[PDB]
Amino acid sequence: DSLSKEKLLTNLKLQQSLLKGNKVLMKVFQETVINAGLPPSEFWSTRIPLLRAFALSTSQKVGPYNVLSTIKPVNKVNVNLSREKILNIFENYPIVKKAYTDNVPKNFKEPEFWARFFSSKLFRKLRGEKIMQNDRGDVIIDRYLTLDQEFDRKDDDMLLHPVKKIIDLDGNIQDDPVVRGNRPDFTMQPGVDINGNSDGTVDILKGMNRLSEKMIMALKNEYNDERNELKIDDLNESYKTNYAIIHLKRNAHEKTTLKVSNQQMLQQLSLVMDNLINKLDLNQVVPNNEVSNKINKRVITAIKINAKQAKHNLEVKSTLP
Amino acid sequence: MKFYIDDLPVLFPYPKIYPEQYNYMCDIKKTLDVGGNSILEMPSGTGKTVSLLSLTIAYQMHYPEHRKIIYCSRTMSEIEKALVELENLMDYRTKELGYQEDFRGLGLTSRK
Amino acid sequence: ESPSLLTVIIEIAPKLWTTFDEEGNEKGSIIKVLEALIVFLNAHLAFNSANKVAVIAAYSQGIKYLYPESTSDLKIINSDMYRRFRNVDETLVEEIYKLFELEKKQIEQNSQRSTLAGAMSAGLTYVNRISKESSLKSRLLVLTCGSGSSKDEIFQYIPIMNCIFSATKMKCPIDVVKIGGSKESTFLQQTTDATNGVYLHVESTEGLIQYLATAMFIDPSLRPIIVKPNHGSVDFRTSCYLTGRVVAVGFICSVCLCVLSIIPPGNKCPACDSQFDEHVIAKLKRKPVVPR
Amino acid sequence: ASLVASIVEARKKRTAKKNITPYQRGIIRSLILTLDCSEAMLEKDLRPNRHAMIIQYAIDFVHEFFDQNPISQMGIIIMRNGLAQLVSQVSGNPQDHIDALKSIRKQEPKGNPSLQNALEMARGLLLPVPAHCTREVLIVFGSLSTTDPGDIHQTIDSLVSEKIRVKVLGLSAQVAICKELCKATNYGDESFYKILLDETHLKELFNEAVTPLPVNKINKGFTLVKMGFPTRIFEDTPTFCSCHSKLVYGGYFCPNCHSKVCSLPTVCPCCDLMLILSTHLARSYHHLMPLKTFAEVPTTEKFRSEDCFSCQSRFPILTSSRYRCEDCKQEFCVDCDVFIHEILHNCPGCESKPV
Amino acid sequence: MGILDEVWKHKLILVETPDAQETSLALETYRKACSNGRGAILLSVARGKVSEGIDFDHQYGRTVLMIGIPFQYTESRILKARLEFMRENYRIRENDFLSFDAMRHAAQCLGRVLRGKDDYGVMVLADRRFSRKRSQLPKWIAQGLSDADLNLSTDMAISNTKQFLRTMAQPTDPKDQEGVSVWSYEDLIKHQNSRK
Amino acid sequence: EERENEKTLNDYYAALAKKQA
Ligand SMILES: [Zn+2]
Ligand SMILES: [Zn+2]
Ligand SMILES: [Zn+2]
Ligand SMILES: [Zn+2]
Ligand SMILES: [Zn+2]
Repeated sequence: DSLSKEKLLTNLKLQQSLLKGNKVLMKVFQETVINAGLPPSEFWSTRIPLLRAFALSTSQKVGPYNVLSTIKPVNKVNVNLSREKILNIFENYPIVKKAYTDNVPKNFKEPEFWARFFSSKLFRKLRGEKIMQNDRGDVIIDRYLTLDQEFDRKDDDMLLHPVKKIIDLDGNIQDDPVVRGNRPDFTMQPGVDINGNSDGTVDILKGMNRLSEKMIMALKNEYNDERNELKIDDLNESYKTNYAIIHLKRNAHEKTTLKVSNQQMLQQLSLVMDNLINKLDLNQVVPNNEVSNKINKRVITAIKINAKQAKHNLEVKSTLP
Repeated sequence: MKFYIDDLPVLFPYPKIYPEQYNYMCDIKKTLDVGGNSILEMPSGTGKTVSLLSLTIAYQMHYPEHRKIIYCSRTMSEIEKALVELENLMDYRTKELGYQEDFRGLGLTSRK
Repeated sequence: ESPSLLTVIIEIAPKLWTTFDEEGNEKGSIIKVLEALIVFLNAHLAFNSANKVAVIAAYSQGIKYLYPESTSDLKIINSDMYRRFRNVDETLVEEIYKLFELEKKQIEQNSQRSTLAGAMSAGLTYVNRISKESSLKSRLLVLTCGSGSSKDEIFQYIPIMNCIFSATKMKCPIDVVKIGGSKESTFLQQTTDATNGVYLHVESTEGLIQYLATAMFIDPSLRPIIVKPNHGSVDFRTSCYLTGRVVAVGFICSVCLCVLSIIPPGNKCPACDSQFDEHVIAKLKRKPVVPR
Repeated sequence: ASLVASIVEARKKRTAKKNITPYQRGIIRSLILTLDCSEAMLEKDLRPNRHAMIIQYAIDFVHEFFDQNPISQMGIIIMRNGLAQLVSQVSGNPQDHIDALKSIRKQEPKGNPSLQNALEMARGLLLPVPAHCTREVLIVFGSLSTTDPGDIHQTIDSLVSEKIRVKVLGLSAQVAICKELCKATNYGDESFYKILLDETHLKELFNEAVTPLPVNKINKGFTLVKMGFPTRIFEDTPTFCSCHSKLVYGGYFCPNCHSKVCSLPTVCPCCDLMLILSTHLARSYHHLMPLKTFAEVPTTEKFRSEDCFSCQSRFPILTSSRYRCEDCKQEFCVDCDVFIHEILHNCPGCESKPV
Repeated sequence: MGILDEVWKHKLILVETPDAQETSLALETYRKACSNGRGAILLSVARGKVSEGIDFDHQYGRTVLMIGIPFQYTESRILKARLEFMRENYRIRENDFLSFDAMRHAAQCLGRVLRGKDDYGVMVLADRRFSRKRSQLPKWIAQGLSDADLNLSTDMAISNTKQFLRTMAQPTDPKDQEGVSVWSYEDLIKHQNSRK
Repeated sequence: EERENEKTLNDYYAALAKKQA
């Protein structure tokens, strides 16, 4: 894809996009690629992550979500829309896009279309709302109602597919095809009206069902099994780590570019013991005034060097213009 | 594993086992040996199909009578789960006993 | 401003000081150092009445806490001095007398490795105990004699380098005073530089009090305002693993992090027995590319 | 029994610390910190709120991470409005990451999270990482749902192919995808998904992640990395730095091209050669030769000394208040045992014992 | 009202329909959403197709919300005739049988949450008439029903659920279940010898 | 003034497009 070294080095449009915005990078490019003569290809060789990071920012999209449910009209009612939301409506509801592309540039402007769409029955049908015959709807959008019904049939086929026998409820009712018992009470069947026709509540239930199926199928875009699921994992052998161990043997050569005997050590150890037991004078520690000056001079010699270095150990003030 | 009941060697398809499964198997074997009906209620969180198949298959494969087994479920999906569990049990038995013993097991449903 | 704990780590051993005396013309110089240390500790107790003192001696066969004395009286020093100073000086000399007599008993015992790393580690533990027990600063002083030719300091690398990080976590500057022929100790010098400490090297034992009172007398409470008298400059470099020469640019194993000046023989690490891929090592072996 | 209850609890805690084997750990790391900034993070379960506490601990984690792993790299990502926003590129400078985190502290979290977008961004940031570095992602998840534009399973497979490792710190409860992401990515291990139970546990979880992750035996990436040890210079006049092109009084000198740098450890901006000091490598020696745990000495046997070997503390006179090291056989006090295995990394008795 | 709109922000909504094949697709979508972290909520009937063989374990099952006791339609001639027949012949009270029929369906759905002992889930029975039906539930479900949970509110139940889900997400100590809830070959033999 | 910096870049990139094309 467009996230590799080869393609990013060749994507000149992207290379211009980030350089246009970035200032410090732009300054360097101007001095080194325009007047100095450095090839453009080599300049971007060492800045691959910068190019990739800039592309990923605009190359990612939000996930599918019910857009019309979040839309609350809030006599006049003001409903706030956004460009991102408008694109989302087109993606989640292809019928809305169909009515949009064929009318916006030909008959009426975009703002009129959205005002009509919200006041139409399609916006109530697309939403999981029971259509009321009392509602007037909108003339333009109401025509597409039949088209949406046809699209729903197409969507049902686009989603229909064989299901694993583990969760295949169709076969359970067909296990015995000759079951002739008592018909279930009206509580276990879809609601009906006086005339015996449907009330329309199952339609909205399927509508939300269809929306969820479409959203999940969108995730799995271009971008045996039952054996593992039916097994009890808790009864299996606990996971065992396969980490590696290292025994570090430490032995290295010594760094490269008068020994006394035990008798001498004992004599010196006796001498220090004899000096300590006899008497210890702390006053003799004072120097003789001939080495004290030398000692101070040596120490001050290092202080001056350290003080000079430590005095100058946001850019520092410069004397140049 | 492969543990022993009073006279019945039973091969569990897992290295571990719950206390309930052993009690469930012991009670089932008592029911079969003594003859008659019984009602057992084991929690759904404990391996249930494995216990029944493991013991019942062993009972058929050990005693001379070689009694057959009838496993009645309520839906076609449950038959698949039982058969999948049975396949795992038989595969484990073949791996442990060293040979595929003469065993035939089939489900049943409608033509549809 | 606040009390500060002083922990002195003195490295006394028959093999070290005897060589120092033989190399020079000073006999019994250890007495001079001991007296200078006694005065130095008394000076620390005079800077404030709330600061304690700790002395840990590293002898040939281990370490011993000279002060404070373990819970488990010849007159070396005159009793006319201050009570608090005497209470510390007298105990220090008595423990010194006991330790050297013990060392003399085991003179024939074989001791090949120095015990400076252990003493420094013990001192850091004491600093933590004081800090947690009872708002007290800390300071470590390593008074080692480098005149004696050391056998091998490599084994002192891993321990000492570990004390640097610990010392930097408790804000405990470690000062080092070296008395010996060698001008620089690449391990001790790094310890002082990386811990806001002071390293000083002196060849003559006489007049040591002047060095101690003028250089290593800086308390932790006023470190930021006094420039250290350190003169040597360290490089923070380490020697190779199979050549023993300082390396400015080289190779290190990604598993054990052992420095290697050159590619190890056999295309295998000599520290962890890890086999390097032939292709990857061949990448390093490549030479610069120049047009024909 | 109250005092005995504490001791047995300490013994139980020590039980996990008794099995210390010298596992091979990857000292050179490449971490990506994915933080969650969504509507789910506006709750008040963590005072003042999840967003504030997580950022505060993240800053502390950044400080600790670079202190114990000086030759590692880190990046930070945030999940906002269903998209992954990059706030810090992979770099060894601890100050840049802290600066980015502080800026994030102001903006309010909103929108839905997206693990796939964050993981896909992480896959890219870690692509230009050498083969000797361990690519790791530390996700701090706070939501119970994930809205993604594509198949998360495909991304999980991609992460395994690139030898990336993922650690997830949830907030409310377990999530199935996160468990699979951590399990299928850590070679089957299920210990890399941690759910905090209070604020104190949260601090431990971040602190635990600071330590290097042990490597698997079948994952071999052994090699030699060309490193350099520069020498610090003290110049009287300011000079232009080769990294930021600014006037700095001091700086290190590279041994390969003589170009100067401001701070370490960083890769030379000229020869692309890593520059480090001997101290930076010494900081990780305790991860290769861990100190063997100390075993409580039973009171039945006799003791050596009445005071501690290292701190000279009188052992309090049932249970023996002494800990001994098998290598040197020296008793230690309870206080020393904690400081010798956490701050220090060398047994004073072993060093003091001659050989 | 606008309640489903709030639900959509957290989980996808899958509904059971009279058509069996469509419901199977809903289950397929419901399972996929649970695995990928998007989250889904399945609305189904207690006496329908999804409650008679479909199991929701591990991610699939984390909370079961029983909306009322699945009582039968009392005003049905077939049911009344059966109740009269049972009372006259088997001496079964009409109310007792209705409660027995209702609780056995409620328990059926509750038991489809757990497959192994490492699985967990929260069972909530939202009805006032459930308070006195604790003794009619299966034994293994009543033993976990604390006396304080016989009559709770939405806020109290939510608080308990948050604490429970947090607790069950922690690593379990192997020693606590080494030989008290899970048995190895050595443990099984020990139990046999001790009993013998 | 930044406008010339972008214009010269735009002219150079326009020249780049003209040169490459
Ligand atoms: Zn190595
Ligand atoms: Zn710079
Ligand atoms: Zn360089
Ligand atoms: Zn101690
Ligand atoms: Zn030891």
